[PDB]
Amino acid sequence: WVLLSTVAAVVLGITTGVLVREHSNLSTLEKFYFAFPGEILMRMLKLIILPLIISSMITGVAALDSNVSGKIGLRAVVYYFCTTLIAVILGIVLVVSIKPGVTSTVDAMLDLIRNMFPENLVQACFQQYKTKREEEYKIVGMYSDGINVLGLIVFCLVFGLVIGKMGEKGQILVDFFNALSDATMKIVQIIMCYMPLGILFLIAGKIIEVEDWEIFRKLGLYMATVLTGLAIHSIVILPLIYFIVVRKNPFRFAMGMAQALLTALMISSSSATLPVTFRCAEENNQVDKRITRFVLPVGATINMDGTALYEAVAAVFIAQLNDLDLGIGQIITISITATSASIGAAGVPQAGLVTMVIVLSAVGLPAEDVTLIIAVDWLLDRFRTMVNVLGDAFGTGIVEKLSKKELEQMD
Amino acid sequence: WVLLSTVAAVVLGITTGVLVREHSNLSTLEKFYFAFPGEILMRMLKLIILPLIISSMITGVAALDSNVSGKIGLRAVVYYFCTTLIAVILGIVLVVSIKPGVTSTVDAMLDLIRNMFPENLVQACFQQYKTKREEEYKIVGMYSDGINVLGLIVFCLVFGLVIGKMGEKGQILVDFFNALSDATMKIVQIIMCYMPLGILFLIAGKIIEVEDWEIFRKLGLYMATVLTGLAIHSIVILPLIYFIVVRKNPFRFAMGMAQALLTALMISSSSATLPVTFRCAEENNQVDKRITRFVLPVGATINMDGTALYEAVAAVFIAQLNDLDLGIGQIITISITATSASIGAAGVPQAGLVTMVIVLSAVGLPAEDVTLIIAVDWLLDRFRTMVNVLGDAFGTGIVEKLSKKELEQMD
Amino acid sequence: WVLLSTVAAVVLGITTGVLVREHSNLSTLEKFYFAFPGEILMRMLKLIILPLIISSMITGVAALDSNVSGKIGLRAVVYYFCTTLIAVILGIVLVVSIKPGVTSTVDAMLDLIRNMFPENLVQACFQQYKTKREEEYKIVGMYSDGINVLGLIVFCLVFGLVIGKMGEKGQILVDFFNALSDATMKIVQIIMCYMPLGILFLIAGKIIEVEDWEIFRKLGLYMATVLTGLAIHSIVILPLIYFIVVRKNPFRFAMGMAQALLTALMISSSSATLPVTFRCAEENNQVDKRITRFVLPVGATINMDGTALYEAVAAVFIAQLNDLDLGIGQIITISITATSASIGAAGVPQAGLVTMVIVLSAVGLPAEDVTLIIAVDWLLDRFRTMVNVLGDAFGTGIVEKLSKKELEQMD
Repeated sequence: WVLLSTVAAVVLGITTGVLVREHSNLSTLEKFYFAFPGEILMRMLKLIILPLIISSMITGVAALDSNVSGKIGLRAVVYYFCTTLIAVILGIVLVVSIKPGVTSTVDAMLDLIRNMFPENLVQACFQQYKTKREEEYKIVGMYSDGINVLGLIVFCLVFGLVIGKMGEKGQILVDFFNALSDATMKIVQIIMCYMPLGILFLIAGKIIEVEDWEIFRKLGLYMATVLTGLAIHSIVILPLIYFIVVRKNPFRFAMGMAQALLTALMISSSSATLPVTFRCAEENNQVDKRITRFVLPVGATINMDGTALYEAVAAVFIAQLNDLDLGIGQIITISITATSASIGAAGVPQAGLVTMVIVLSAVGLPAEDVTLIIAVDWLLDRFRTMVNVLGDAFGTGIVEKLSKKELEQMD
Repeated sequence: WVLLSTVAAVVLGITTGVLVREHSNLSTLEKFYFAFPGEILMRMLKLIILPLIISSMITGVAALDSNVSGKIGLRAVVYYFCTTLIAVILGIVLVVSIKPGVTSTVDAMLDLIRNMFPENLVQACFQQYKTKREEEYKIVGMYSDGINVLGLIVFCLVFGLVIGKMGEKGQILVDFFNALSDATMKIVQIIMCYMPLGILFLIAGKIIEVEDWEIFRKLGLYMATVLTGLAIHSIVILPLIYFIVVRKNPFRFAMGMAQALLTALMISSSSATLPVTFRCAEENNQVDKRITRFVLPVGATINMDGTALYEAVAAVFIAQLNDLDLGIGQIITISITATSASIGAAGVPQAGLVTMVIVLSAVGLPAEDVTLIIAVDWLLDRFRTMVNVLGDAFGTGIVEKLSKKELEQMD
Repeated sequence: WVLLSTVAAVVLGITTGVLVREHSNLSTLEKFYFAFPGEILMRMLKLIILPLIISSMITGVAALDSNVSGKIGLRAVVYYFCTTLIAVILGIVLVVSIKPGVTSTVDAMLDLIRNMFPENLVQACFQQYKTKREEEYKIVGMYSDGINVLGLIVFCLVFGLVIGKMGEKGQILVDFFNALSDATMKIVQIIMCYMPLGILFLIAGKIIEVEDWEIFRKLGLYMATVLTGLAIHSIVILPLIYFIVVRKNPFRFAMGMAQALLTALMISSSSATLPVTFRCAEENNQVDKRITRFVLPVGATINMDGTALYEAVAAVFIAQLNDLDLGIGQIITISITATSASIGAAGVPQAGLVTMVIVLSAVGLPAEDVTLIIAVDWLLDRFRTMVNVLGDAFGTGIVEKLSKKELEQMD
């Protein structure tokens, strides 16, 4: 339904945007009031990212302290983090080399570490430390505005780790933030019911302001960057990581998953294709049932390889749409926030847009340009879910070869 | 006791204010140090409105999710909201037409909706978005200071609704905020024990600074606006709402409540007159015992019709005392905050002053002028409680006629 | 271990600081990057003082509501507060008269009370009210930056008192903040494992910038102020307070504790010397076993007389190192924050440095000068623990004479 009511928001936002621009004449003021229902959506999204980051980081890290089954549980979590970090790095490199959207460096890397450890937890919810080399030179910090996403991710990772080790003493803190993450995931679902009304007026506000045909050549080159990144990650990278640790011809392993990949296109949900990819791994690729019963359940909500690469591409595409280049201190902030968005969205396909707003707010990019991401998101969301279950599929074969001593011992 | 120790604070603040002004000569500096124990009270009141709004909204809305008994529970809650909204609108119209205290408009209505959905939850506790049309014109927001009461009311209404539907999963969040609202209601009682000392020095600071006899003609016209509003609401409005839905001569229904209205004057508590207005509805007006056992218990702490009208009049009277006119974007902010002050004070007659500070802080009005409200509050508090139980009395007759099919089915 | 790895941080910070200054030449920029691992430690310390103050005040005050055993429980708590307030006053007077580190007043005392009751709880976490007499004069407040430690101590004392009286209703709030104080005490232990790396680069940053031999004459006069204060408090004050209430020759009582004082030097922990000072009070000074089983357990984590005097001296020594004099409104802020640091560190010897940062942040002093406190802290920490157990030892003799009717009644 939500795909059908977002495609309807884009089509009726384009039809409104061309029957208003060609049949009327608005000033700079009426074009601001026309895009007002989308401005309300853009601050309903920013409203919810502060309890979403806090609750999902504390609960997701404290859940991983309880889900790790010794060495099989640790090798699957380690594998999910490297492939996500490789898909983000592949997404960063591809969008910087191609550059769709176009036409000191040591004080930016030290501002990265100063923002991971803020001087106050309450100011981290709305302010960021920025430093400035000036005057044989001095260095001055300012504490500019915008939510410090790195300071809240690092604190809630350390806080969520501590409560997991406390056990009985901290069970009221685990239970508090579990109910807090279930509550804000239901508010995110309320905002996503308003979202087709907001995307309609915010797409139509963009169609009024264009005079060129160059914004659509940039959106076509943005889709050809995500689809290039999803093709390099699924054919060149993820078969190679299989072949480094399992010398067993990774393309025969991928053809054995062919029934699970095609149903990842029709349903377009990585968690709703679980009972097909469970049997399609064991009946065909002869993987152990003990590894499959852990890797595929925790992997369908943690291993998001296609989503991480797409968010990395889309945030730098917005930062090239608005004429910036981000340096390097903002590129690492993309690469941490897009990687930690696996935990920061607690296994929900609804939160694909709001994790986009977390990545854009971690740098300071305009969140109103996310409608150009949403207007072509329905085309690419099918192919992200195919890569999200392929990294889960290749994880059952990789963790099994690494844990061959745990399968002669568990019997 | 608390009425006797507030009337003593006003009389000993007037006696101090005329033995200091006529027998001494203070500068602008000693008149500021003289009103210092009242300045401490004015920031002890503002200190507590942030955990009071948050905890009472989350618990009051999550309680209404559990108290609604199908259609009888929904018709009583719907009736309590319309009469409160009518008494506020009647209070706004009367204080604007009479004007006691005297002698763009589209960017103010859109600032109302921008403040209902703030961009950050932590900045909503101390900052408000204001917009500015400038330059063929542009529009700039600024995020000025002062607590965003609408953003916290709307979020905690949506948050309190979500936890009520979660049930077992969110029971730790219901239990957390229940204990948080019981804790801050005990801190409000501690501040109200300091309040006679603070009102003494803050009344006496006003008596020093007057040179006219015009501030008392404005306070007399303020009491003649509340008492006019309580007379129109109890004779013209609330009998008419009975006659629209129950064609049964509403003044005979009101004479049947005459024993409950007179004991609402002596005790001056709408919750402490319950066991008299229970029997006086059934023994006289022949109302069903099944409707009375729900409408009157939840109505004595929710249906506050005389309090809502009085707060609406008093906040615009302060906004006419200090020379303003509020436009229309601040008048709707009165009409939401005074209406939601039924839930925002969890059934306590102590919190009549602090809900006044919530309404004055929702706009940005000076909270130090609440002593002119307090100095005549003991005269009018008797008549507010009579209207607060008359809307409860008329609610048993209205909900019974609307729910005639639920009384042939429940047997 | 932690003493051995901090003495190693000071020695290797002095050896680095003299092989860099004499063998190289840095600009103003490379001297800032050299002290960068210590700058990260200085904002990891400030990060944790906000959940440490809040959780330890709410839990420590709500624990004292449950630990008081009538009159024996009240006399021990009252005795712990006066001796701590006397040792702070003795520390303030000695550092002002000697002045190691060298070479309106009514608007500062009213700013003290305005900051105890802030206008907002969220702004109290990062802002402080300061007032300004200007223009026959007016008075203007500004709300400058820096965390309001007095507003959070006073609120969490009133909040922690209310939850203790609520009992069953507020048991979820006691259980929430107990787990929150156990969680942030484990994060403080993580920061103290980074602390030898941070102190190394922050000591070495000071050795580069000196050209004189005058900073070491000030550090020697700072140790001769703490050791003078610990000698006056343990020989002149605490024997006198014994002799006022117990006419039993206080030096014979102190010689009876000689086995407990010497093991307070070797172990250097006031809580780890409990099973020696239990028997050494009863076997020698013939104190009752009913008073000893309460006074010494709650006193080893509350009665910190040597720590309170040392923090009072060290904060004014930093405020004389950086050329200030603090007036009197900042001296009372030292005397409240150093006194309440008994509750604000929940019985942990790790938190001696972070309570130093709380006292320096309560005024607004530079926290980077705490390395001169740390570099000589290992010399003085042995003698603070001897005074911390001597006030506990003298407390068993004082509370017993005050409670002679409770020991003829309890049998």
